[PDB]
Amino acid sequence: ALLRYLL
Amino acid sequence: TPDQQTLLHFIMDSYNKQRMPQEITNKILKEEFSAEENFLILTEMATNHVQVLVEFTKKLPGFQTLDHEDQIALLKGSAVEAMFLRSAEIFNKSDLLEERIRNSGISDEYITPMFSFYKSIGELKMTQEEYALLTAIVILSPDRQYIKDREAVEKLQEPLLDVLQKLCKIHQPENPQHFACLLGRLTELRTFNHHHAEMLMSWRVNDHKFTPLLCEIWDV
Ligand SMILES: COCCOC(=O)c1c(C)nc(C)c(C(=O)OC(C)C)c1-c1cccc([N+](=O)[O-])c1
Repeated sequence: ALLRYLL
Repeated sequence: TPDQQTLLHFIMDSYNKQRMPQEITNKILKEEFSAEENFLILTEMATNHVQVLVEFTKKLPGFQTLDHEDQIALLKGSAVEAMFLRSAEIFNKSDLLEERIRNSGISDEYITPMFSFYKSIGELKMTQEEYALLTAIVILSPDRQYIKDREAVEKLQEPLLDVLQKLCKIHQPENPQHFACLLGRLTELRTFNHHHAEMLMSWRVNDHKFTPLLCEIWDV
């Protein structure tokens, strides 16, 4: 979720 | 080659935008010196290394075309190597940061190999283009855990390795060993996956608040 957001 | 020059400029335009914020750099000088403040500085630095490396990764040619789960598996799987590499770059472009690291409560089991890597890569005097290409090569590794379509990643990595090697012939002609020496620093770099896994289990280290980004990228 954090990683997807930044990507 | 015309397509290779385009590739390289795209890598450099993205790499050149990466910078550690001046505010963190000032902290190296200005903060109180204690095991806990020292550890915090290193935490903020590490967190920013991941921030920057995500921004760099999403600009790599082809990365947005990858399967979404595979994107995540790349980011998580290549994080330790990429961050460590970036921290070596930062350190080697400092005496004070070294003292903070030596006094942050981290065991010498981990500090010793870190400084040996930093010195080794420092002695190679790598150019900005070598850092950028190696970084991209580390991130786009097809051997990370859980990747479903490895061949798709390999097709993104191979032209970067070609550019990097070819560059080495261009700038260091008649010495095949410069490129092989770059690849030997990559051998040291990969040993950090195990150093990292062991540090995360260690007492001092795991009894801290890591930031949310670090927690997530390291699978804590
Ligand atoms: C500029 O930051 C140094 C580079 O930092 C890392 O990239 C890094 C990685 C991959 N793994 C861990 C678990 C930490 C760590 O626990 O956080 C800091 C707050 C103590 C840091 C780490 C930090 C210092 C030493 C070592 N070390 O193996 O010598 C590792």
